[PDB]
Amino acid sequence: FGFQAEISQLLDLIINTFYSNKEIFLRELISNSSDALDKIRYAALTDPSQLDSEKDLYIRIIPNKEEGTLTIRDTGIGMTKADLVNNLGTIAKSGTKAFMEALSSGADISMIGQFGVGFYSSYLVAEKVQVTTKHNDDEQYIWESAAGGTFTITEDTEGPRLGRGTSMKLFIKEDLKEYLEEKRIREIVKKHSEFISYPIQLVVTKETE
Ligand SMILES: COc1cccc(-c2cc(Nc3cc(O)cc(O)c3C(=O)N3Cc4ccccc4C3)n(C)n2)c1
Ligand SMILES: [Cl-]
Repeated sequence: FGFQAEISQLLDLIINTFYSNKEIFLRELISNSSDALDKIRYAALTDPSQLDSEKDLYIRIIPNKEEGTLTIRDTGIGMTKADLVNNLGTIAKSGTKAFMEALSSGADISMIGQFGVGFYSSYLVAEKVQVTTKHNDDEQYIWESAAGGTFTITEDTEGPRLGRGTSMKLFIKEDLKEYLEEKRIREIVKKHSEFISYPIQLVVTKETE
């Protein structure tokens, strides 16, 4: 069995209980994006053609107040279906074990990505996440995540093409729409992501009124 319903319920409950500073979700997403960007930058050293699917390496944040969503897209190396399968099965089970053993030992759990389950820190602010990903060696896939969900990985033949990389669309919880506001987003990136050595872009939209 996969146990994704059980694992996502547990992590949703544990993460929201013990991390009262919800804004670190954006630190974990940018840090995962940065890691994936390092991977394609390195692969392109020996094979320049790896960048033919997308020449620019960046992270872009796209709020949408009408949809209630925050989207973080990068042009990193992306994930094959094998990669996403490995994350949903092997990594989720093992990292959950390490995460809550560190919880239970009173260890310092502030850097949650350390345990490989940094993805689920999205649950601090989001009630569901849609993962789109494209790796040079596979097709574009989409997978939906929610606390208790058992959605299947599906070939994305309807969404916009990524070229290469990963796009995380977070459906923001009702009482937390503050994380869709420009000034709040910019504050959070400045505070938690000074170390990042790729461009971080934010899409702002003119208001009417
Ligand atoms: C552990 O349970 C789960 C359950 C479901 C998904 C994941 C999961 C999915 C990723 N992946 C990415 C997340 C992002 O927010 C942004 C990204 O760009 C990626 C990505 O595509 N990466 C490829 C790659 C290659 C080398 C090193 C790092 C990375 C990250 N993570 C880091 N966790 C984990
Ligand atoms: Cl908007």
